[PDB]
Amino acid sequence: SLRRGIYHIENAGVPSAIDLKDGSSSDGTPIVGWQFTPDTINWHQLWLAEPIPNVADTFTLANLFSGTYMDLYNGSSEAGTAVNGWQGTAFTTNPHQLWTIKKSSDGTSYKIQNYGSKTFVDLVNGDSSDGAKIAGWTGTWDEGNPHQKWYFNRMSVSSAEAQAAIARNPHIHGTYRGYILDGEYLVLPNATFTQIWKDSGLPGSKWREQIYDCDDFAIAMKAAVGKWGADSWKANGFAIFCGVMLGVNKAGDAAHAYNFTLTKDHADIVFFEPQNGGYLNDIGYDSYMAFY
Amino acid sequence: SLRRGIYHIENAGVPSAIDLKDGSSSDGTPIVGWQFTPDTINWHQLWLAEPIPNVADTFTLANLFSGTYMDLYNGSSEAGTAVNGWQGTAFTTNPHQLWTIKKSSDGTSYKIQNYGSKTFVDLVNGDSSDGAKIAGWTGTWDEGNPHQKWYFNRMSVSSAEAQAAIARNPHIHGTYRGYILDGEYLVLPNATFTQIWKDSGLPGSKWREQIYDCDDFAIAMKAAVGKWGADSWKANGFAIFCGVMLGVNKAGDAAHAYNFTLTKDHADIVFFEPQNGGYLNDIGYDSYMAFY
Ligand SMILES: C[C@@H]1O[C@@H](O[C@@H]2[C@@H](O[C@H]3O[C@H](CO)[C@H](O)[C@H](O)[C@H]3O)[C@@H](O)[C@@H](CO)O[C@@H]2O)[C@@H](O)[C@H](O)[C@@H]1O
Ligand SMILES: C[C@@H]1O[C@@H](O[C@@H]2[C@@H](O[C@H]3O[C@H](CO)[C@H](O)[C@H](O)[C@H]3O)[C@@H](O)[C@@H](CO)O[C@@H]2O)[C@@H](O)[C@H](O)[C@@H]1O
Ligand SMILES: C[C@@H]1O[C@@H](O[C@@H]2[C@@H](O[C@H]3O[C@H](CO)[C@H](O)[C@H](O)[C@H]3O)[C@@H](O)[C@@H](CO)O[C@@H]2O)[C@@H](O)[C@H](O)[C@@H]1O
Ligand SMILES: C[C@@H]1O[C@@H](O[C@@H]2[C@@H](O[C@H]3O[C@H](CO)[C@H](O)[C@H](O)[C@H]3O)[C@@H](O)[C@@H](CO)O[C@@H]2O)[C@@H](O)[C@H](O)[C@@H]1O
Ligand SMILES: C[C@@H]1O[C@@H](O[C@@H]2[C@@H](O[C@H]3O[C@H](CO)[C@H](O)[C@H](O)[C@H]3O)[C@@H](O)[C@@H](CO)O[C@H]2O)[C@@H](O)[C@H](O)[C@@H]1O
Ligand SMILES: C[C@@H]1O[C@@H](O[C@@H]2[C@@H](O[C@H]3O[C@H](CO)[C@H](O)[C@H](O)[C@H]3O)[C@@H](O)[C@@H](CO)O[C@H]2O)[C@@H](O)[C@H](O)[C@@H]1O
Ligand SMILES: *[C@@H](C(=O)O)[C@H](O)C(=O)N[C@@H](CC(C)C)C(=O)NCCCCNC(N)=[NH2+]
Ligand SMILES: *[C@@H](C(=O)O)[C@H](O)C(=O)N[C@@H](CC(C)C)C(=O)NCCCCNC(N)=[NH2+]
Ligand SMILES: [Ca+2]
Ligand SMILES: [Ca+2]
Ligand SMILES: [Ca+2]
Ligand SMILES: [Ca+2]
Ligand SMILES: [Ca+2]
Ligand SMILES: [Ca+2]
Ligand code: NA
Ligand code: NA
Repeated sequence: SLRRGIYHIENAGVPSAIDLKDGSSSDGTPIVGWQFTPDTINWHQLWLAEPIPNVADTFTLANLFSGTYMDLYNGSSEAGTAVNGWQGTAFTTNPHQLWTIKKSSDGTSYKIQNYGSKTFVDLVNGDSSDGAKIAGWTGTWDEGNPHQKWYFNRMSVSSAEAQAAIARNPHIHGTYRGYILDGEYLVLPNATFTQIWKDSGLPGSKWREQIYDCDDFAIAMKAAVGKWGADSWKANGFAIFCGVMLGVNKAGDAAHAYNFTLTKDHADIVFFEPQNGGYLNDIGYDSYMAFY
Repeated sequence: SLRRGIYHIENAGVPSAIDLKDGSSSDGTPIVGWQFTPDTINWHQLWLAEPIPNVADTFTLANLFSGTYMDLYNGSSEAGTAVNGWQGTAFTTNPHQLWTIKKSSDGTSYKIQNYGSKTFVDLVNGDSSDGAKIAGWTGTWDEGNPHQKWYFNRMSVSSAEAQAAIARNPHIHGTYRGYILDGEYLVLPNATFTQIWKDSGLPGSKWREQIYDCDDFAIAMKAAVGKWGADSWKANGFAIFCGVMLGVNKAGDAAHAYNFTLTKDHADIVFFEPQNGGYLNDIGYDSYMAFY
């Protein structure tokens, strides 16, 4: 079954993502196909899938930027029915906003079925142009039609997935303890992680003994990413990934505070030095504590 | 022996503190007696005592605001010699800036002797008016003269002292682990702690599930206090006290993130709720983790 999380949803036949037009929170804003740039935040194209309790394989889909919900207009089962953003809530009983999402007959892409209409999210005519209509349409679970197939490319990790990534790192001290703060995390491309660092004022901050030293840079980076998350997204129910670590060197005679992020594949961590913006597979310290 | 730390230094005969006039970093700025307000940050009246290695009871005294050093002008042993702020470093060999500080014959106040001249810091004539001259003067270690006696009222804690304060709290979980970031900490009056919170923007921040929830408020408060410390003080070698805690309720079914500070007596901690500015002796959670 599809996991709770944040997805970039890409048509299987042409490289168009599901896009809430202009990111607008107005009710009735069209959801359209649109091109995308890999390894970026695609600002209007991220969707938080919230599973519904006791309704197998069925979800709301909140646009991360607008906080509004994928909605089949008036629930109609007519082919060509509008799919728009619309105000709602994560666990609504409104069928217009409830979507049964299960694997297609290719085993990798998914179909997206409205729970009330039983019709499917369809890139009309397989049109690849920017702004192409997405509609509800008649269909079947098993058929090959690529207009109705969608790759759910996962952009978040659970806390357990983050924990796993840490656990297979080679630079973890024997005394390590991790402290988990949230449940579901948007993983940032390094280009975005870097941007937040640049915009934080940290690049200009001078190292000063105790009063503005490693711990202060690492905590300030984590607070900057937290502030960015809230200021940037209107949906709730997830956090932004940015860890702090405390580590000790191999000799046991120096310790350091720094940050960490995750690889593009979500399988491994990467250290970040908030005093200079560098990313390192080996920062020269084994982590004895992390919070994230 | 006097401990490394930050002191407000108050004459024993009249309630005048040792004040670097206007907080000025100019070389030759006079150090004067001046009235003070208890339970405030007295901005021009805080002094960081750095012990010198292998020189018993002898220190530099850096003004916390200016980062300049108490200096006996040209080292003269003449009575009436100026005592001024002057550029220097924490472990200088310049005797003009080195001060042997030991208890007076009352056992509670201290005398402050220049290491090169062997003369003593003296509030001339015991003058209580704002701006009264402080000079080097002839004297003895044992005599009663209040012009040369000074109470060193300690405004910082060591990390070990902070640890002790935590350890005697009644609201510490059996699994608690603390992570110590710095060595010496300025303890803020709650009036100042509050000010930093108000100025941080946190009072206006809305609680939002995961994206701006308890952990984000607590971390943002700690980062605000860190930023305030660096922006406010020019001396190095100390930090500002502001902890983060993670805690669990008595039933074991709810957890929360918050901050903590220390009492005026430095003996106990006080919890702070960064979502509303409240101070509480009991926040309803036992801490299982802290960093500070
Ligand atoms: C059958 C109809 O269902 C609800 O109205 C839906 C709309 O529902 C959503 O928006 C309205 C405001 O327009 C409201 O906030 C509601 O809680 C939310 O779920 C929406 O799905 C539109 C477009 O497809 O269709 C309906 O107008 C409900 O509010 C109505 O009273 C009525 O029961
Ligand atoms: C090229 C074309 O592709 C398929 O038709 C799709 C449509 O497919 C869906 O709707 C049709 C009815 O119009 C039918 O219910 C089918 O099972 C269902 O998948 C639909 O995707 C539209 C809009 O994008 O485009 C095409 O018309 C195929 O069934 C046609 O025979 C034909 O090969
Ligand atoms: C004997 C004299 O000692 C030093 O000069 C001191 C001053 O020392 C402090 O300030 C100077 C700059 O004015 C410099 O930065 C130095 O490192 C610092 O310790 C100061 O104590 C004044 C006032 O009492 O007296 C002397 O001018 C040294 O720089 C001189 O070359 C010379 O050795
Ligand atoms: C009222 C006055 O108090 C004392 O004299 C202080 C001075 O005391 C210090 O300097 C004198 C020499 O002038 C002497 O060396 C003494 O041992 C030493 O403490 C000094 O504090 C000045 C400036 O503030 O004020 C007074 O003159 C006392 O010795 C006097 O006899 C007299 O009672
Ligand atoms: C916020 C905004 O994002 C970008 O424009 C979006 C646009 O973004 C997608 O399409 C562009 C090309 O038009 C690129 O492929 C991006 O990588 C995609 O993410 C769409 O989402 C449309 C329709 O909703 O809205 C635009 O605002 C970017 O071009 C803007 O400069 C800006 O950063
Ligand atoms: C930064 C500045 O601090 C205060 O003025 C200082 C002054 O502060 C002391 O004396 C005042 C009365 O003049 C109060 O008792 C304070 O509680 C003391 O800390 C002195 O340090 C003088 C001489 O260096 O400089 C002034 O700037 C305050 O009155 C100002 O408004 C301001 O906040
Ligand atoms: C880091 C820097 O600015 O380079 C700065 O030296 C610092 O604070 N170092 C601390 C450790 C960090 C907070 C992790 C430090 O060296 N502390 C002394 C020992 C305590 C940490 N080590 C262990 N294992 N407890
Ligand atoms: C706190 C709030 O905004 O009220 C928010 O619920 C939160 O993040 N709670 C977390 C705990 C904090 C990070 C301390 C939470 O409840 N986590 C679930 C359990 C993990 C924490 N408990 C223990 N002991 N590990
Ligand atoms: Ca057909
Ligand atoms: Ca949380
Ligand atoms: Ca620090
Ligand atoms: Ca005398
Ligand atoms: Ca430190
Ligand atoms: Ca959070
Ligand atoms: Na730097
Ligand atoms: Na509030």
